[PDB]
Order: sequence, then C-alpha cells, then structure tokens
Amino acid sequence: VRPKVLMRLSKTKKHVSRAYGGSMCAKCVRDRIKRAFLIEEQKIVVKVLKAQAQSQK
Amino acid sequence: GRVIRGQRKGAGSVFRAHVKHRKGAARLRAVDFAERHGYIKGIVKDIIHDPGRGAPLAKVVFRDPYRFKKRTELFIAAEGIHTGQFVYCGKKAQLNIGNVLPVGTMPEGTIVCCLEEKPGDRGKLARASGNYATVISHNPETKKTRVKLPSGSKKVISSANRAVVGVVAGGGRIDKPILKAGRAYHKYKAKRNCWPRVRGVAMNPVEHPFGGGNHQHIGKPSTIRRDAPAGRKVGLIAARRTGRLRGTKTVQ
Amino acid sequence: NPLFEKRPKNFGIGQDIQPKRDLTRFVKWPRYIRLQRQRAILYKRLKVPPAINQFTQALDRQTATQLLKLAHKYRPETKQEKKQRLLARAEKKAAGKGDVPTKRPPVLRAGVNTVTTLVENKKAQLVVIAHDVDPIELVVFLPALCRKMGVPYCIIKGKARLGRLVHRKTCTTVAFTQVNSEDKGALAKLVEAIRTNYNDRYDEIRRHWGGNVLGPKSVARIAKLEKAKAKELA
Amino acid sequence: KIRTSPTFRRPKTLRLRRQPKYPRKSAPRRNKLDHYAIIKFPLTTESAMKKIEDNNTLVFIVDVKANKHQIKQAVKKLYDIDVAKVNTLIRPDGEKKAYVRLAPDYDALDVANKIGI
RNA sequence: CCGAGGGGCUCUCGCUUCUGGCGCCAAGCGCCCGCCCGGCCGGGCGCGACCCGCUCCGGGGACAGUGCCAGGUGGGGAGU
RNA sequence: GGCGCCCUGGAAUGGGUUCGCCCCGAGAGAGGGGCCCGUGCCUUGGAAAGCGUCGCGGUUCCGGCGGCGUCCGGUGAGCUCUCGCUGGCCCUUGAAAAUCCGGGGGAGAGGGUGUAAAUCUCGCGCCGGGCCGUACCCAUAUCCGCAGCAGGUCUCCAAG
Ligand SMILES: [Mg+2]
Repeated sequence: VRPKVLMRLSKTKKHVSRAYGGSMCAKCVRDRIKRAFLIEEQKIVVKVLKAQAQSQK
Repeated sequence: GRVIRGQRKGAGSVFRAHVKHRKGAARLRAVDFAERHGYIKGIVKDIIHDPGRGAPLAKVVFRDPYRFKKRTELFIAAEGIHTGQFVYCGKKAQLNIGNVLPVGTMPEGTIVCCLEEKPGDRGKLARASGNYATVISHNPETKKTRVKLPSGSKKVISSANRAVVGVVAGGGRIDKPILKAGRAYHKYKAKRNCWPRVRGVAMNPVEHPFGGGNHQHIGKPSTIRRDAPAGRKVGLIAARRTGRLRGTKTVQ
Repeated sequence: NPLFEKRPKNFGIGQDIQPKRDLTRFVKWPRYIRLQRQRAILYKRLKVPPAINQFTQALDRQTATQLLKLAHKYRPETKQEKKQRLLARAEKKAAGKGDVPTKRPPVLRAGVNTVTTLVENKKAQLVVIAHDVDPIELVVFLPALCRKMGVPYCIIKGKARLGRLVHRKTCTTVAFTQVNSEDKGALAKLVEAIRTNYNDRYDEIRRHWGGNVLGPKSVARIAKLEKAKAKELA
Repeated sequence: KIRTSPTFRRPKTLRLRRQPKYPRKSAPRRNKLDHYAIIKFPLTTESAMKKIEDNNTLVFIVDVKANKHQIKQAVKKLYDIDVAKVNTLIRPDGEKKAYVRLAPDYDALDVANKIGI
C-alpha cells in the first residue's frame, strides 16, 4: 500500500515474525547468518595459526 | 556589429550544462589518516550511468572511522569491476584492479586512471571512457613522479597524488558511427546546447567574421593569432601548422 | 569474578571507531582567534626593531613584587577618601585655620603625558613602564627619554597589573616623584638593581634586534640536514 | 579540558526575558469586532425563508472578518439559542453570508419570529 | 662495529586483504567520596586512548597576482 | 490473476513450456503448501431508497398510498479503460523534497507475586477540524482579434 496508509495498519500487516522481519527477504537473512558465523570462525583459525607460527621460531 | 555565437556561450543563459539527471561529482574520497598510513576497505554497491558521460560510475560504501555511519562515495568505474567487490584504498593498499593508492608507492609502468594533479584534489586527470595514464620515473628524493597523460604529453606531478589502478570502463565508444542526425540530437540533449553547428561562412557579416559575399568563401586567412580579441578568434586559433597531417605530431 | 569478561577494543586502522581524543590542535577556530594567534607568531617570525625589542625583557617576578609592594603604599587617592579628606579639611578650618597642614602629600603620578613632563624636568625618581601597550608608539620613546634625562626606568609585565595600583583598568606608566623618609632607602634599594639592567645597558638594549626565529616544524628539518651533514664528516 | 569536535560553535549564552519600564501603547485596544459587530442583518429573502422551516437554519449577513467559531458564539450569546453548525459564503457583492443551523431542541421558526421576521 | 652473562658507528614499524555479515554511545584495572562497624549501595576522577610544540593539513611563493604608467598590437568596437 | 516464495525429491532416451520466447544440478517436471492484488461475485449496507408499469387519494407540505416487476443464458483477434506478464530501442537510462514505515541495536523501565504493574501499531467510547475558491460561458454569441468577426485558443466522455 501507499506510505501514509501504513500509519493506519497494525504491525502484523507490516512485518514478518523473523529477525530482519519486513526488511529482508528470508534467504539473504539465511545467507547473512551463514556468512557472519563462518568468517568469525576463521578469525579463530588465523588467531591460532599465528599463535603456532611465532612460537616455534 | 552583432556579437557572435561563441561569445554568447560565456554568459551561460541557455548554454549552461544539462545537469539535472546527473548523479554527482565522480571523485575519490578525501585523504585522511587511513590512506596516508594504511588502507581502508569498501564495497561497491551498484554500477550506475551518468547522462552525458561516456563512463559509468561505481557507488562504494565505506565505514566511517570516527562516527558509526556508513557513507557512500562515487568513483569513476575502472574497467573490470563488479558489484559486491571489495575495494581497498590506502597507502598500504595492494595493487589490484580498482584499488586506489598513491602513485609514489606503485611501480613503474602500471596503468592508472583518475589521478590527482595536485595532492588531495580528489581526482582530475585521465577520466574519460577508456582512457588511462602510465607512470614512470619515480624520484624518491625531492619526491616527484612523472606520468604520461592520455594526450601523449608527460607531466611531472607530486608523489603523494592518489590514483585508482586500471582503465576507465566503457571504452571503445567512439568506434561506432553516430550514423544518423537523430542520435546526435539525443547525445547532446544530455550534455549542452551546442549541437547543430552553423558554419560561419553560411551566416551574415554581422554574425561572423567569415560570412558574407556572393560566394560562400572565407576570404581572409583562417589561421589567426592568439592575442586576437573576442569575436575575431574563429577558425584555426594560433595554429602552428595546417593541411592534412604528416608524421605523427613532431612538436614537443 | 563470575563472568566479568575483559573486552578490549582494537583502535588501529580498519578496526573499531576511534575514541573521542583531544583534537584541540586540529579545530577550526573563529577568525578572531586565528587572527589573534597568527599575529602573536608573527612577532616571533619577523625581525623586530630594537626599540620594540626594548620590551619583552622585563623585571622577573621577585623584583616586580618588591616594586609593587612599595608602589602599593603610595597608592593614589580614591574617591572614597577624597570625600572625607575634604570633610576633615573644613573641620580643621572650623577648628584651627592653619596655614599649611601638609608639607607635601606623597603619591605616585600615573599617565604617560603626566610622566613625560616629570622625566624631562628630572623630577621623577623611578619610572615603571608597562609591557603590552596596544600601539607601541604611545610608549616607545620613553625608555630612550629616561636614559638621557638620567631617570632610572624599568619594564614591568602587564599594563593591567599596575593599572590596579591606580584604581582603573590600565595606566601604562607610574612614576615615583617623592617618597617618605622611612622608605627613602627602600626606593633606593631597588634603584641599583634596575639601572644595572636598563640604564647602564642602554648600548646593549639598542643594538639588540629581536624576533627572527623560525617555527618548530621548520627548525626541526633544518636540524635534520645538520645531523646528516655531521653524519657525512664521520 | 578537551574539544572532541573539530568545530568551534558559539557558546550558549543567556537571553533575558524582556521586561520594560513603560508600556508602549498604554492600554489594550478594545476589539472593534465584538459579538454585536459580527452579525449585521438577518437575510429575509424567499430562498432564506423556506430555509427556516424546511431546514431548521436561518440566514445572516456577517462581517467578513468573522470565522465560524466567532459566528457560533455571536448568534448564541445574542439570541440565547444553541447552534449545531455554521456554513459561510462570501456572496459576490462583497459580504459574508452565514447559514446557522439551530439545534434540534430549538425551532428556527419561533426564533425567527422573535428576532423580527 | 665485537663477542661473556650483552653492548646500540647503522637500523627497522605494527597489529584491518579467500567471501555482497557485524562494528558507536567502554569493558577491565586502579584510586576517591557519601554509604556497611574492619563488610554493603550510588556517585567522582585517572589509565585504557603516551609526551611536548608557534601555521588545520598539503601545494606553490617574493613569483603569480593587483594598483599605476610607457611601448606594441587591436575593424572586436566607437566616431567621421 | 500473479509470484525470481517454501517443503519433499532428482531429472539425459533430456524434459517443462510461449503468440514469441524462455526455464532447469545455483534443482526441471510432478506432489503438497505460503503470500500479494482482488477494481469481479456473494453478503452487511439494502430495498426502506432508485427505475419501469398498473392504479388510488391528497386543492396547498406532498422527499403521498398501493399492486406487480427489477428475470435467465451465451459470445468475441470487438471498442474503451484498468491490472498484469514478458520482450525490444538508447554514445537517449527517462526528477527532487515533504511525509510515512519496517528492521538492527539494547541505554532504560516495570510488578515483584501466590497479586498486579509499567506498557499496547487490539476492540469500543468522547471532543475538535479554522481560512479561502465554489453561479455561469468555455465558444461559427459570454475568451483574444475595435464587433454576436469563415481567424485563433489546453483537455476528458463517446452508439448502430
Ligand atoms: Mg555545419
């Protein structure tokens, strides 16, 4: 609908019960969940592969 | 007694540019602590089109170092880039396509677009579609580097001038014929009020120095001096030579 | 102790938002500020004539304090006590009708057009002259004038501090003409500490040009060539 | 002391409430438009007369500086009757015509007969 | 440079680069107040976030520029 | 009607498809769901009004009184308008702001319990909505051309 009629609805006709509800498209949320986790984990990996690099030289 | 056509282009009444549907100035982001000393990461969001420009643009969102805010730049699109590409900008940036880094750190013979002629001027030289500049000759004492402009003319510039690595997108554009009078009309409707150029021989002695006579002839020599006044500089202005060109250019 | 985890923030390039630091150098001041600071710098950068460089060489704070103490009990007459001195004058004419109640009421004269008349008649004892007078030409002759007339002069820091001796804002000059008999050695005590520095050193204070020093960022790269030119010899 | 922004903006100084030591006009002017000056005539035409009984209204001619809140109190306080709603009309010979519809408690006819018509 | 546990003619910078993610309004530590009789609440300051200093940072610079005069040129324009 | 929405499952002897295309191991076909537009129909409104027809009163308000009717189907390269789906053409890429809304964060705030707090984009109820324009002509007679002037002057609706 139009922008000024969105002040007349209640917020169940305007978003979806997920996270990132009425703003993203439920698979880019899914992609953002996997993209966030799986590179915070490589920052664990680059932390420990720098940990076992300086320590044996 | 009447003023001539090119004299009326300086007042800028209908000869101002057509700038409504343009997007903004296509400029490198201003230099601060991140690019003087390190690098900063940005992701290009969309490749957009200016009306009246032959190159396309690239809008790149960076992360503000001082405020929590994402702020969007507009770059001259180097050729080969795609959306969702990381773009790195700094002194310690790594020399890839689309990365912008100072000309004093990059090696000799790398191809450069959209470079600064004085430092921090946010990109002035080598910006048209398909054009680039080449760097040679770093002088690390009295830090000056010379580049080679798209006109084949070399210029010694400052070393801390900043520049995006690559060639400007949209190249090969002038290979296609305009091919009819209608598509030249739409070309300049995006640009200016300049397109249907009446020859000065075809107009009247009020309107041009060349017009008049019972035959369409120029009459007077069409090479004129450089210190001719306004309304008389028409034709080959301070021409060093004329006739169909031989050799390459043979004058530095 | 239970959880209470430490979470430091990396503040390098390309990490967390930089914290609010000082930024008092890199701040765009109003143009009355940067006029006020650039002309202060440019009295250090230019070759200042020795008559303007008669100043910027003042009494140190121990000598100024011994002076302003002696100038404090020779304070001029405020309007409060001017009201009651004229009441006590009429009530003694109503009492005694004396010819001369006071031989000389001692006081310091203040004001340049008052002081200069006393210097050139040699009726002054010690001329305290200010430091930051806003056009210098109001004042610049008077160190050269006290030397010829033989009056000992001294430059004190601040035109507003000796202007508080006189119950006003600034007063630019004060001068002792007559002191009391119990302070005659006190005014004579500081008078050879002063003319040793100013009057006897007139030939030195007149040769002495000033300013002409470069800023710290340019005197630190001329010095960097001097380190390399000493690195060359050995 | 610190200055966490690179901008000098001018400090919030104090602004005194203006209290003078003589009034400039010595008295409030009385309103030239009171509830007597709102309402000029009752309009008494054939189209304004069939609008009394069939419509429970009654038609006035009003000064053009009045609005429908002022007409609603001028008719109420001069004639001791309630007002449902008002409609207004700058009629093309210059003046403002008001259509005051009375409440269902009152009758437009007997109010018309006691105001003159 | 020599060589013993190390010395500093000469030196280096730093912490962000497989990916269309997130990042601010401090954690922590040290001190100090009213609050608990050798213990509990709510505030304060500092270190985290080094120090000093006279251009905001770079680029030119006694040139450019401008004021004035002298000489060229000047149908671009005016008068006849 | 639309969906570049989901789940199961895996396709080749390739199949599903359009007027044309196009789509598929980045998941086709097949099966079961979800969402958006619903300007159509049904229902409330709502038959009480509207119209058609047949009467009957009331001189005058009459927004009279009454009987019956307002019913079934089909069709289309049809015209007009709207909604949609997919293409093409561009050295042409076809506006800004006011407003409005979702999301992320989590500084805060709340009753502290065998009772109710802060809050509520839910269902109802109360009050208010000032100012100005509003007739008519809009043209071979209300405009401009000296005039009721074969001139000129922006649009919408349009049957057999
Ligand atoms: Mg031509």
